Amino acid sequence: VEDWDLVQTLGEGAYGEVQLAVNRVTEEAVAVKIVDMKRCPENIKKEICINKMLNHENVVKFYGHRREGNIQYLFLEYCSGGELFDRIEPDIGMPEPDAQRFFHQLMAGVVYLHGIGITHRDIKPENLLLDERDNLKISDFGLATVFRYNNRERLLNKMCGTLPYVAPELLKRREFHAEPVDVWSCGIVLTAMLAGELPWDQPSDSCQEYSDWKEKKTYLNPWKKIDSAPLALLHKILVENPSARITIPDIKKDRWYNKPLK
Ligand SMILES: COc1cc(-c2ccc3c(-c4nc5ccccc5[nH]4)n[nH]c3c2)ccc1O
Repeated sequence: VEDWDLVQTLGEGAYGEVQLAVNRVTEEAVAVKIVDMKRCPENIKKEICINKMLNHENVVKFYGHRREGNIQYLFLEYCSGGELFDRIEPDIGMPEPDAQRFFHQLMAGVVYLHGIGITHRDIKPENLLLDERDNLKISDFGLATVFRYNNRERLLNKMCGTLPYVAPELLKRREFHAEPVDVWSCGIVLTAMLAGELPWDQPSDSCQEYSDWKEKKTYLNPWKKIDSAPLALLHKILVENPSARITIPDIKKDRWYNKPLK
């Protein structure tokens, strides 16, 4: 019951590759991430550490790890649904009720992380997975880190993530709060699900489409495909001042978030 077969590649990233593994006797399917420390022994130990803490229905499950010399194995829940990236149709997105359900489950997963004192740092559709029942789970904690410990919040100074998803403070400030950055990225993921495109390459004032958003020109692409209710929330998430920006408990009170659709 503990010997597996590497059936197929699933995601060939930088650190290595996620492979599908089927057990020979039970037929049990698991996802194994293969990280070679020779071809980083630091940011791999943090991923394992963080994973062992995590237990939640919107987070991809961690089963254990084997060491086999330098080949590190990450035994993780497999999601047969794939990446949410592949459910976004380019230039159109997806039906609004689907977007709302995936956004609820994303919020739930993120409240949980923010609750355990951890921040993901790289929320995007490629890091969001659907299982068999089409429920969304947050995957890839390779950039994740602790921002509260012993009930003391620590500010971040490392720049990381993916540029079209990254919050503007992360470019501007030397130090910043973790949670607002996560919130911002979820709001980009929403734009993605509802329009089928990203609003900008980065939120820098040297980016036209971002300047157009601060100027409230919601008469252009991205925003004119959205719809006034979900757009009203995006107005509260994609705020340049991290302190003014809506928090999660307040996203849960939002008109579109509580509108029946699905
Ligand atoms: C929860 O922590 C992690 C999860 C993953 C991870 C990445 C990908 C998958 C997959 C997966 N299922 C797929 C189906 C189709 C295409 C690609 C897929 N990747 N299932 N489970 C995963 C788990 C990787 C690193 C982590 O630190």
